[PDB]
Amino acid sequence: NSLRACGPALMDMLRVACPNGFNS
Amino acid sequence: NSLRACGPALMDMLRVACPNGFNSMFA
Amino acid sequence: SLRACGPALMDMLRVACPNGFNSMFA
Amino acid sequence: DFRGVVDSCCRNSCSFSTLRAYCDS
Amino acid sequence: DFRGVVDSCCRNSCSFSTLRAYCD
Amino acid sequence: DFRGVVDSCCRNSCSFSTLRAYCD
Amino acid sequence: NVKPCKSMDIRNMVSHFNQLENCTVIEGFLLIDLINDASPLNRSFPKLTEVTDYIIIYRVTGLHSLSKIFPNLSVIRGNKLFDGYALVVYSNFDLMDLGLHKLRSITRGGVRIEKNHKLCYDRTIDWLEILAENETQLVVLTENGKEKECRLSKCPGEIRSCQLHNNRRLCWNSKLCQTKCPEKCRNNCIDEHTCCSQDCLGGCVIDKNGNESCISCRNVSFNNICMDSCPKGYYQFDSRCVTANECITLTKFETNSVYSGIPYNGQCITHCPTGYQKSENKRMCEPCPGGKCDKECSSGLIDSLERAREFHGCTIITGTEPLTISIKRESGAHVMDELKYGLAAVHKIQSSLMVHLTYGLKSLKFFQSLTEISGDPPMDADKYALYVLDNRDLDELWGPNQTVFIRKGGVFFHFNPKLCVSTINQLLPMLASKPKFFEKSDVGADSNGNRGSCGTAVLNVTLQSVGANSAMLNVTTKVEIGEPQKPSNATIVFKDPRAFIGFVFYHMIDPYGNSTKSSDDPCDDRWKVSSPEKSGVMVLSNLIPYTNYSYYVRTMAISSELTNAESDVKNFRTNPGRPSKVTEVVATAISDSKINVTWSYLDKPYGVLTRYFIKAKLINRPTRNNNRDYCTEPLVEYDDRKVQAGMEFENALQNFIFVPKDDENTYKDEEDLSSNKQFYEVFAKELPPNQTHFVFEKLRHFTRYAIFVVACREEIPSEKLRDTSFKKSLCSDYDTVFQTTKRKKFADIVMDLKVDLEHANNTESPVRVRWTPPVDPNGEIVTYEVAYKLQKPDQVEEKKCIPAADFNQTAGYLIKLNEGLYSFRVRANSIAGYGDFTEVEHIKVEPPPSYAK
Amino acid sequence: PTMRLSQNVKPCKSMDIRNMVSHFNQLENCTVIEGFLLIDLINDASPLNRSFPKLTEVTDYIIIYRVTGLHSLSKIFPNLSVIRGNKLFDGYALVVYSNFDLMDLGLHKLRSITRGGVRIEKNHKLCYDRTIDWLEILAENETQLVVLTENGKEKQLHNNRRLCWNSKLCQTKCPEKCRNNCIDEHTCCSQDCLGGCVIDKNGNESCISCRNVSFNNICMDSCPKGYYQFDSRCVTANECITLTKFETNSVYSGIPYNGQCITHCPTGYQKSENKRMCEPCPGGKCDKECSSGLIDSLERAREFHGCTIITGTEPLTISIKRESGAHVMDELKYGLAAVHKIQSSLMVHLTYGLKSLKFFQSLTEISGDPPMDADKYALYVLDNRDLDELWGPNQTVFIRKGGVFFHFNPKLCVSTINQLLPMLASKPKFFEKSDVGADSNGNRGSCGTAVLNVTLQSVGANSAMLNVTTKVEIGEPQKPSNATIVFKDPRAFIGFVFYHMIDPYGNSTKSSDDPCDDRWKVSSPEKSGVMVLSNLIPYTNYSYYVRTMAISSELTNAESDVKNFRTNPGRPSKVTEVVATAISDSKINVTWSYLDKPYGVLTRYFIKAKLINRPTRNNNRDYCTEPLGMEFENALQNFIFVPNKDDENTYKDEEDLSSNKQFYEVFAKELPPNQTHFVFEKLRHFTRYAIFVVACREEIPSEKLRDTSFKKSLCSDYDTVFQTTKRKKFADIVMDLKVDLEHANNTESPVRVRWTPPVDPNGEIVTYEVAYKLQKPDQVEEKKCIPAADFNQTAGYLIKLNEGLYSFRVRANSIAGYGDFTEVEHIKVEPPPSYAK
Repeated sequence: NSLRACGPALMDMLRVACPNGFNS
Repeated sequence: NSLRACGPALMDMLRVACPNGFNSMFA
Repeated sequence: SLRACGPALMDMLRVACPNGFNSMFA
Repeated sequence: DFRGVVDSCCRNSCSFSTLRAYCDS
Repeated sequence: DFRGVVDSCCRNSCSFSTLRAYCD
Repeated sequence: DFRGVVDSCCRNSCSFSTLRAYCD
Repeated sequence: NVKPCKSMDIRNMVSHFNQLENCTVIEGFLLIDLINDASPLNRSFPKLTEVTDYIIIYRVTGLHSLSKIFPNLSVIRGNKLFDGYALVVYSNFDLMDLGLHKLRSITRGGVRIEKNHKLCYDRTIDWLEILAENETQLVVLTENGKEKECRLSKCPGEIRSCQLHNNRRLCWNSKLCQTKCPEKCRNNCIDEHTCCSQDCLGGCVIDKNGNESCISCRNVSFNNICMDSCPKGYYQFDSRCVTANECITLTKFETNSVYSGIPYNGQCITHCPTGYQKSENKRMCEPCPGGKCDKECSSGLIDSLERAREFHGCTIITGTEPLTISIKRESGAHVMDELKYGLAAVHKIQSSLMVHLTYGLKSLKFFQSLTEISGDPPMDADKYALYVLDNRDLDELWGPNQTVFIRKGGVFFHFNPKLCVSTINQLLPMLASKPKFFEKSDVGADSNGNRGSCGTAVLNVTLQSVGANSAMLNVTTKVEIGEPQKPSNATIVFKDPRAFIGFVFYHMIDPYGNSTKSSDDPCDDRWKVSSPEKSGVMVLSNLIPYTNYSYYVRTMAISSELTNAESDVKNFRTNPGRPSKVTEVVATAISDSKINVTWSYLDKPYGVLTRYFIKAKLINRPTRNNNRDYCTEPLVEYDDRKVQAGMEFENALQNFIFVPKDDENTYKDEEDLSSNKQFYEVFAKELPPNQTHFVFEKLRHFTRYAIFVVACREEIPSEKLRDTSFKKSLCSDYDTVFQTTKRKKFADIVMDLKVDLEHANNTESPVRVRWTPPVDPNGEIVTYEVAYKLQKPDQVEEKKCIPAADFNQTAGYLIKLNEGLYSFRVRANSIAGYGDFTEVEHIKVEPPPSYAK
Repeated sequence: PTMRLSQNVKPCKSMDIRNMVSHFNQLENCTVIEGFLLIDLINDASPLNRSFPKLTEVTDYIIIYRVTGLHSLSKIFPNLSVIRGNKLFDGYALVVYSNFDLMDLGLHKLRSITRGGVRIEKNHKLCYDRTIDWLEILAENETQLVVLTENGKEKQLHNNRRLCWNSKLCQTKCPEKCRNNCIDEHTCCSQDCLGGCVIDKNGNESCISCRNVSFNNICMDSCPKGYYQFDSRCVTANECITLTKFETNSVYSGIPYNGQCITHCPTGYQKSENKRMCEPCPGGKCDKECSSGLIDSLERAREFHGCTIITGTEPLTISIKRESGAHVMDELKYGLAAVHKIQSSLMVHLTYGLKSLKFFQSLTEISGDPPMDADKYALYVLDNRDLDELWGPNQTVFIRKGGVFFHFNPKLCVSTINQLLPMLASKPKFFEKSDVGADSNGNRGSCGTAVLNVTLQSVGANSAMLNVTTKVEIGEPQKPSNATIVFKDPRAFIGFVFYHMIDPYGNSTKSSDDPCDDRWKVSSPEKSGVMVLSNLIPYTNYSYYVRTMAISSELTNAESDVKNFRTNPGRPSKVTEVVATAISDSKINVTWSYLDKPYGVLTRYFIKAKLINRPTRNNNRDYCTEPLGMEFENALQNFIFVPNKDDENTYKDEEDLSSNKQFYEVFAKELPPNQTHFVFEKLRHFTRYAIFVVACREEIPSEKLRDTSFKKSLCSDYDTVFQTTKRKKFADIVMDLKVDLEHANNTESPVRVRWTPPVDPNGEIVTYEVAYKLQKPDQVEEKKCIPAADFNQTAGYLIKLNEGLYSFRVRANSIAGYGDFTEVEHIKVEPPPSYAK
């Protein structure tokens, strides 16, 4: 089911799906 | 599961539904 | 003839008999 | 068997002459 | 009178597998 | 990179595999 | 020369864009769709001059100009329209030049170039030259530039090439202006001055000498010959002619479905005309053999609505294997909508019909035209023509007065828990064997309807009383609880007094009364529903006054009692009660005498409004704390689970034991003049309920009035004589509005102003000023201000403030002056404000006398 | 060592007290009832002359039925201390049914009900029945079997509950070690007592009833040798053969056998010819044959005890309609466990509370000699609301004729019915489609299932990722083993489906197949078995679970348990009720509240005020004159898609004074989380402030480490409450007011006025108003308005007056309004000369 977020909600879900982190 | 999508919110969901394209009339 | 059940049967027996209603050991 | 008012009457459709058989005292 | 998502999923609800029927 | 999410799949909807692909 | 392409469906893999090459005519329409990035298009297609049908450009991105794709576009004929439009250019966010500069004729239908946020230069083309003149209502252009500019882009030559046109300029972009052809041209020619010959369409090209050839030519083309009409044996197809057999090679695409070309009447046509059908050799048209034409389709599984759609417009369903309605998805109420779409046109299921595991499906009503199940190869060794199994929610078969003759094999019905056996027994007249009954082996008596509301009797319910906010519903039917007496008129008898839990009353607000009883869908919760009430009298409550309500009743019984009864839906209306407060009451002072009051009855009436009652009450004049003196400033189910447990316990027990503020009374027209006959102290009028403005008159100058507005409704016949009206309530509540009227002009003039000297012997002259207090002031007098001035230049006019508490007891204020001639004038000050002075009085003050001459 | 019973036991038979109150003499001097006690159809008990303090106990059950004129059972039973329940009526031990006058129960002395349960029903006047903790009087696990319905309720207080037998007496608890055996809430007693014990004046102690048996009225765990147990007490053989129980509308003698006084010889034994004894059945097993008939109750199933063949053409119909049914399996064992074959069909119809047919412990064959239902069916199983398994593990029940029929058994799954396939005479591969409804059976039961573990990989504030850490295998790639679950066909498994909902209490039941039970949000299938949730509310408990989705050809289910997680706190909502009211020229009280949800723990509010510049007197205002459509989009898609204000970086404790240090230009303070008001002080007078209250929440370690990558903020938005401090009185007073007369020889005196402009007015000076008053009577004060700029740069003004004593005053009119008038200045103007003098 397609995700949709922007700004700090987007950063929150990238920090969600990436427990091993993501390049800034 | 409560899609209800319409207009651009449907286009943005069909492109959410596959990475490949769609249209295949007479092909 | 009669098909009282449940409270209908309690009501038919209790109303349609005298103070005599004896059963067990008698 | 059949030894009670709920079998004889109710689902057994007793006659009143049967129903008095429990009162006889 | 069409088969297509604009009455499959806009005029009422649908399941996502219906959208997947349009993909190639 | 926040560049890639703000530029793609913020004005569009991310798949789960798409969002996972921004994890390192 | 004029090599064609069929319709095109261009796609984001731009290698699909290469389909356009080496054909100048699209023999159908152009779709360009969802190219996510068209930037890899190094090509261009100037070979493309013409499209027969229409252009759609939809959500192309990575594309900047249509000149990039197909710049030589010269004619769109519109031999079809998309929804009336020949040219749709929709939501192309990157599209920024509509570089169709050579486009001359859109020969039919409209144009819709919209939501292209980067496409400036849209109204900058006079599309009305390009269309046919009748179509000039069909140009639509919107959302071309939400935020991109505030009129910052500009045409060629113009200062924020071509002359001025429409008092602006006509512009494809910042570079190009709209090509013309003379007024006696008609967009078939390609310079501003000298059109082509009138056989052409779009434009012509002139050879290196002066031989002129069409780009496109109007009526038809064959061998590139500009022609009036195709010769015998050449069949017209939108632009060119074809041979007879070539017509069958052609296609046109409609309704997401293919059609071949059929050569008829000297044309290729996609459909034979109404009342004809495609010939067996697929190359000719013939009359419908029955006089009606009937699309014939193949039988198969229908597992989903998206599959069911494939049968749309089918009329005969054929093949050795059963049409199998198996909507296992618990889809709910839209299942019938897409199934009706798919199958409602069927006349004849040759294959036999199966209905298996389907959850959502309520009925077979969707076969709205089914009349035969020929059963040529029935299911299960020809045994069954109609097989209906496991359908959890199925509870009705065909439509009312629907007949469906079944020729071969029986009907098999099992595990349809809501399909009543007495409904299956409506099929008995429909089998060819016309059989007397269905065996246990065909129609399982315990397998069907063991949860249907089968055998429902009809209750009669009556509205035995009503209020404004309540109602009494009484079930009049002789529902007998416990076994009957044999002669009794018992309509339904619950053979066990406790199997009947109670009557359940349903009601809803429904102004139209066209509502119908709740389906078993728990999402159908339109109805308020009571607890079960065993008395059968339910006092409905908290109803909205004067509202149309609908109600119905069903008997609720334990799940294993098959006796049940259910009313029709019945309609009633609550009493009108008290009408809501009138609103927007605003009072505005016109003058010292008049008020305009405005209101409007926004909140709903109950019943019919009969009067607005307007009442004005004169408040007392104001009064102010003169001790706080202000000379300084006067200025202005468990019902089954636990019940059944109770039943079988009590049976076991019994087998063991017995072993042998103005009340609206007052709202009446009035006038109450004050004793002086000059003004009202109360005024009231029962205005017609059509009026919402009132003008008062003869109000007391400078005073506050309280204003009511009241809306009243007619009294109900039971109220006017059975209540004795004592509950009243015919009239709304009200809010006391206020307004202060206005000051009467000059009303504060002090009258009878006189000035004299006293004769008592004096050294400083005792000037006495006399007056009468104002007879009818704008309220209580604060002070009198006397202004006086020695009558020469360079004199200021003096002023004295004299409290009204002084002047009566003085009977004349006394001022000291010396030699001179003085102006005098006076005004009163009310607590309403300063007055206006009298005209100037004068006094000659004589000098201090002296005797030393 | 050992203790006596209290008093001494006089036994009584299974009394029935019927119609007449003079029948209560049957209880006269009864210490114990050696069977049931039935009291019923006394149509007025008010003539009851005696309560019976000797009825310490009943061995079986108490039934009080239709009795009326009886206001409390304490008026019969002072000391009914235990119901032993060695037999149970339908499984109930106490029945109190339709006793219209029984407003009070009164069994204060009741300490144990030792088997079965209680049904108190239709006592429309009874009250407080709802209060007593029946689950504390009852046996340790029968807590399903207490039922309380249609009782009026007049519609220690241990652990805040009023466990009291109406107004007067409260039901005792006992402590954990002596439940149902304490004499008082302090005092446990010896385990050989049951139902409590009495301690005499001396400290000798006596059981009210023995936990097992008694001899010589002394409690002991088993009889002495030479005697036989009989419920309450040991007896001789010569007693036992005379002692009796009433059962099945029949009297049975005792048989003294194997240490017990048994009414029926145990399995493999049958009565001796003289009935005094038991001896083996012929060949060691008996062959009791019984007629088939409707089992409507457990009390009717009693009638089958010791049957072994069930016979006769009626189908044996189990139709027990108990609810919950803690006893259903036990009494059905007692009834039919000895049945080894059924000659007719078996039918089990409209049952409730019947979990399983495991009570047919010995059943081996359904001969179906006459079948039923057009003779088509032999094991017919319809509408059972609780039936969920058939026979015992490895039990077989051969069926000689007819099919099965299974319908509407919502909790019995088809995989369990299919175990019968190896038991039909035809040994078929399948049932005919008339005979097992595929959707009717098991649609509420956990079918062919294996558990999925689900692991929550990460919690975010608005998102979380769930990974199905249980494996799945598809097909037989490399011939797998220990797959945990297998799908035989790659087409069949469509994927995992994820369910979640907001669930604060974390106890929601799984999503039912009801069409409008939509409590749960539900994903689309995700074949990888990992899903990232979105649009979660912060700090909110979300419940979630997973199930496998497969096509309808595949019966393989697998579901997780319901599990739960709380989202991270995220960001608090804006403050509420923030309004600023000036109390004084330098002080503002600020209200606020926090009635919107915090999304975590608020640690402190931050309250700040910013001074704003005083208003400007515009040139546009006259100083003295004006004093203080989509249808096409839908169509086009159908044609195309052919199916195939500044941020927390500024927030800190801060203080900054005016250049003159007289007022705060900025003030900000951090406050305890209970503080919901603040008063600013030393503010500037008549000057606008912006104000905001911003709440901040508890910082969390991963959040503050995560924040290092994406700069989130802990604190709510502004809603700046712009308003002005009050006017400072006196400040606009014109000062150093002076009036002089110039000696320029005008015919009217050029009066000069001067003053110091105010030290620090309430905002800008708009105009000066000069006032003068000839001190005669007959005069009033007159007023001249002058623009402020025309005076300030002039520092003087000239007014022309004629002779007399004039009072003079001046005030400013700032934008704050008129200031005070000055103290009254004076001038004594003198007349111009007349040259005749």
